[PDB]
Amino acid sequence: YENQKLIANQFNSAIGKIQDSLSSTPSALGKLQDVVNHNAQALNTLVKQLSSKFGAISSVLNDIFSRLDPPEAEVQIDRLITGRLQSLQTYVTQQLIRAAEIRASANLAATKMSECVLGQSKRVDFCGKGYHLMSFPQSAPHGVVFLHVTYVPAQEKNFTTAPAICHDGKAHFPREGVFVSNGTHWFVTQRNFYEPQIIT
Amino acid sequence: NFTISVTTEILPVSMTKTSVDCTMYICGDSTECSNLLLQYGSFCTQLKRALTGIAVEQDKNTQEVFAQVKQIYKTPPIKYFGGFNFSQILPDPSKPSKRSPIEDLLFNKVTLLICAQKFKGLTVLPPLLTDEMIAQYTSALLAGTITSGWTFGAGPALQIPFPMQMAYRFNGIGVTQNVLYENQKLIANQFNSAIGKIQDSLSSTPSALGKLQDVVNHNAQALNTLVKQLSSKFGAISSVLNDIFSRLDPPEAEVQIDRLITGRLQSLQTYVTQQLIRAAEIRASANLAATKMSECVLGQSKRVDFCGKGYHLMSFPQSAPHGVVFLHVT
Amino acid sequence: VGYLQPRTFLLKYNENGTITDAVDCALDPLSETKCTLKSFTVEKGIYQTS
Amino acid sequence: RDIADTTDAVRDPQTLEILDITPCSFGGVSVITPGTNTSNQVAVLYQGVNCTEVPVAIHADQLTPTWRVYSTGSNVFQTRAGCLIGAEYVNNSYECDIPIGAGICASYQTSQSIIAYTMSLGAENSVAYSNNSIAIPT
Ligand SMILES: *[C@@H]1O[C@H](CO)[C@@H](O[C@@H]2O[C@H](CO)[C@@H](O[C@@H]3O[C@H](CO)[C@@H](O)[C@H](O)[C@@H]3O)[C@H](O)[C@H]2NC(C)=O)[C@H](O)[C@H]1NC(C)=O
Ligand SMILES: *[C@@H]1O[C@H](CO)[C@@H](O[C@@H]2O[C@H](CO)[C@@H](O)[C@H](O)[C@H]2NC(C)=O)[C@H](O)[C@H]1NC(C)=O
Ligand SMILES: *[C@@H]1O[C@H](CO)[C@@H](O[C@@H]2O[C@H](CO)[C@@H](O)[C@H](O)[C@H]2NC(C)=O)[C@H](O)[C@H]1NC(C)=O
Ligand SMILES: *[C@@H]1O[C@H](CO)[C@@H](O[C@@H]2O[C@H](CO)[C@@H](O)[C@H](O)[C@H]2NC(C)=O)[C@H](O)[C@H]1NC(C)=O
Ligand SMILES: *[C@@H]1O[C@H](CO)[C@@H](O[C@@H]2O[C@H](CO)[C@@H](O)[C@H](O)[C@H]2NC(C)=O)[C@H](O)[C@H]1NC(C)=O
Ligand SMILES: *[C@@H]1O[C@H](CO)[C@@H](O)[C@H](O)[C@H]1NC(C)=O
Ligand SMILES: *[C@@H]1O[C@H](CO)[C@@H](O)[C@H](O)[C@H]1NC(C)=O
Ligand SMILES: *[C@@H]1O[C@H](CO)[C@@H](O)[C@H](O)[C@H]1NC(C)=O
Ligand SMILES: *[C@@H]1O[C@H](CO)[C@@H](O)[C@H](O)[C@H]1NC(C)=O
Ligand SMILES: *[C@@H]1O[C@H](CO)[C@@H](O)[C@H](O)[C@H]1NC(C)=O
Repeated sequence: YENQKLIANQFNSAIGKIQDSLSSTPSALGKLQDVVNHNAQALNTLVKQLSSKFGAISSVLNDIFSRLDPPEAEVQIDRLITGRLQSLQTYVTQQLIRAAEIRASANLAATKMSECVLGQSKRVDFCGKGYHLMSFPQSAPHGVVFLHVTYVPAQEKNFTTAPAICHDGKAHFPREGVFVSNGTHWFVTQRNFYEPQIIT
Repeated sequence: NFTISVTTEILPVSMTKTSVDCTMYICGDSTECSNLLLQYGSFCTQLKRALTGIAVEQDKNTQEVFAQVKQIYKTPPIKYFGGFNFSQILPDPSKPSKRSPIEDLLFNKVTLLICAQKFKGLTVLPPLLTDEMIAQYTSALLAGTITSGWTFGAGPALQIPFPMQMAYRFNGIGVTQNVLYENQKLIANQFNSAIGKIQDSLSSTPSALGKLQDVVNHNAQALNTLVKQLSSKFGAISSVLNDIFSRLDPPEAEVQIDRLITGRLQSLQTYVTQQLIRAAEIRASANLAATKMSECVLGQSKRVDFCGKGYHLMSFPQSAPHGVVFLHVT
Repeated sequence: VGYLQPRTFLLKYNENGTITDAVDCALDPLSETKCTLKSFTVEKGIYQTS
Repeated sequence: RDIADTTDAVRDPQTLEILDITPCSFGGVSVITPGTNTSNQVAVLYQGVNCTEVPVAIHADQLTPTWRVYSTGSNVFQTRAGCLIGAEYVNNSYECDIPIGAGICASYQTSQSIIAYTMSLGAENSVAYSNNSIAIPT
């Protein structure tokens, strides 16, 4: 509250830098780009695999009945009906592999929306570098994009600390904080921010 | 009262990369096959692409687990951390390999001519991060979690005395910080006694590293049965290709080796498909080890029985062959 | 006068079907990298070839 | 024979001296290129071969690659993944740009040429640890 004008100004500059960050580097959406590229380049080989002879005399079955007879066609078409058969099984098996990799990533993104977005996460480095504050989801083609608003300490100052102090012949431990000294006097302060307080 | 227990936990991170080429495995040293092998199309580009992807991501698994800090910290020369003895996990500079006394056991209890007897078109690529820089990353993690605590994982490293970092680890448990100071001589003595048993129990049970022993056993044995099918006849006359052409006519051989060119190709397709199963298990375990490193090491976890059985205080990573070993202090 | 031999090429067609450019697949490693990548522009990185 | 049951040791029919059979040297060829939008010079890595076995074959009609002038190229450098031909080894370390293997990462530096170097993991820092000193952000 004593720093809200600074914090709100600091947040607006950070969220404006996101649009410049994504629009610059091309590898920004590569997570989603290789998802659609792997699907397209697996369909392309599946289409091109029927253009191969598979050890037969031709790649089309209508030609191998006009220029070749019926009894041995069965063995000629069997060499081509199993080449496209194994090519379709190869395509399906790689699709189950990719679906398991996607579902393991969609289960993570459902966990990210449940924890980073619907609450404040105490799991460090789960929802971005630094102490988590809140997250904002954004939609994307075949994916989701988060905006992890975090809290990064800066401008650290060295200090001299003590575990406890003894005043009336008995030890005194801080309740919520740490004893520090600026060289002359002793103060109690928060662990993650510097506000000196009189030892009370 | 209480006791402080150190429990080890071993997780695979990456497996051995490999690469199979198209023609030399199937019909190498045979120019009469390579024109006939073109009659399949995407038979082997797909296999090469899949194995290269299994390999590219084997370097991403090691990068996302160990390389989590942009700054390589180093330990101070003064090795008095509050009476706690950290000699077993900080690196030993007297050894030529800058590894801890515990990492030296782990790099001796895992075994791989074995990789070089598979030279039939099979090439085992080396990892991008070599062995002496993975342990450099682990030393950078240990030099931060002792001097700075959890503060290096969330911003600038902010130094703190270790007897006091453990008071904040005690405050997360549910006990106040006065129990750590009134008993630090006992706590520091109990921690070093518990960390001494890790050096003995790791070299006692043989199957302690069975988690990393079978990730290299499964990859080497599947490599072994891959080259064991080059002697497979597949219903032909001879398993050797050149004796088929010389001792049999040109028309019959092309169809005769057509079942030797797809029987041996389906043996290669079975190996690639089995690698995609095994890479997914490792990638599911590398993301688990990255979660352990980002939460148990870079902070204090409130998750029950995640970073060790008990109330988790703070953990240490240790490098390992094709994996990582965590030392959970509970 | 020049001699033809069996060579593999990559031909770039325009929208009107004319051969606007071509690249050999056996001249130098950059050309065979373009030939095995099926692109006249190659991004920065490592690529496995024959 | 061996574990894989391959013929790897024979005895000559004349005299009783023994001979060892190791197969002919083979390996993949990997190029180390920047973008073609950037300069068109490349570097070539021969994967997993001894590098004294490549420059014997600087001739015509002798290998699966057809180029001859590139084998007499820049300075070779035996890494742990074969030798890299076309890029020079540079002592100081930077961050990885194009990964090669066993710590070697090539990049395009300054005239301009492709150089190879060992990876730099990060900036070296020493935390000022003391048993009575703490650091608190302001
Ligand atoms: C460590 O922190 C303490 C607390 O702020 C510092 O003590 C304070 O020092 C300033 C000037 O150095 C004092 O301000 C002036 O003091 C004179 C004394 O006669 C007074 O007449 C003025 O009106 C003005 O207040 C301040 O009073 C003093 N605080 C207390 C409680 O006495 C100390 O200097 C710091 N040490 C460092 C930075 O090394
Ligand atoms: C507090 O500041 C720094 C740490 O933030 C302490 O160490 C100095 O900074 C670097 C850290 O290694 C060294 O290169 C300097 O030489 C250090 N300075 C000295 C004088 O040793 C610094 O010592 C601390 N100062 C005080 C007054 O506590
Ligand atoms: C908590 O348990 C520890 C472990 O037994 C106790 O430490 C021992 O205490 C006895 C007597 O108090 C000594 O004779 C032993 O030498 C101590 N063990 C070690 C390893 O030094 C400790 O006293 C217990 N705490 C309380 C409050 O009883
Ligand atoms: C930390 O533990 C190590 C391991 O026990 C200690 O090294 C031993 O030190 C004693 C006495 O100096 C020797 O008798 C042993 O032979 C040492 N063992 C080894 C393996 O070197 C070390 O002294 C301990 N350090 C502290 C500060 O407690
Ligand atoms: C036949 O085999 C014999 C030995 O089995 C060979 O005899 C040796 O030949 C070498 C050189 O030719 C001599 O240095 C040895 O002293 C010979 N040994 C004996 C026991 O005679 C012989 O070379 C082979 N070939 C022919 C054509 O005889
Ligand atoms: C292709 O044909 C269209 C139709 O006339 C023309 O506008 C265009 O310039 C042509 N492109 C060429 C010749 O490159
Ligand atoms: C090509 O390089 C120039 C600078 O040399 C750069 O401005 C441009 O964006 C690059 N284009 C692509 C497609 O990489
Ligand atoms: C490569 O060849 C050199 C010289 O012949 C030799 O010293 C070196 O040991 C060889 N390396 C391997 C791995 O065989
Ligand atoms: C580069 O390093 C090598 C060995 O690491 C050394 O022999 C050589 O003198 C170094 N060159 C320079 C200019 O430092
Ligand atoms: C810090 O450790 C050194 C060496 O063990 C010791 O001389 C010094 O008194 C210690 N500082 C405090 C405040 O106890």
